Amino acid sequence: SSKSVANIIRKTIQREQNRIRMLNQGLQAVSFGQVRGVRLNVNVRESHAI
Amino acid sequence: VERDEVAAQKRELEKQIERLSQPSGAEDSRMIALAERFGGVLLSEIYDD
Amino acid sequence: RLIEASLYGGISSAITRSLRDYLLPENSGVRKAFQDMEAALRENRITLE
Repeated sequence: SSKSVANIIRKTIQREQNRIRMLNQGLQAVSFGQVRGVRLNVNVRESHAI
Repeated sequence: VERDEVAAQKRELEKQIERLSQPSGAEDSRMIALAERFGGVLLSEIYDD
Repeated sequence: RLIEASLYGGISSAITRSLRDYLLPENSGVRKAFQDMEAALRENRITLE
């Protein structure tokens, strides 16, 4: 019930954010014309954060 | 008698299935709360992958 | 979609639309606990109908 569900959801979210952050680093400093880097921006929706 | 015996098998099957369910199938009745009441993590969950 | 988008080149429209569907794996742990806990009610409701 309650808190434990929130904790498993939070840990899953945290793990996904971290893995994305690791993938994200391999793409730093890639030169394509005037583009110099690429990222996958991950964010949490407010209506679900509250 | 046949009806009741098959019922016993079905009950055993559901209980067996249920043990493997969640969250990382274990003795979930108390273990999840026991996992958070200390600053720890369930070992079976560490070996999920 | 992946292969042909690579073949022709460019920022694929379809990949861009469904980005979460491509980049995130689906996790069962959060769900199956509640499907099993929910089971008794589901069967009862269906029986009543």
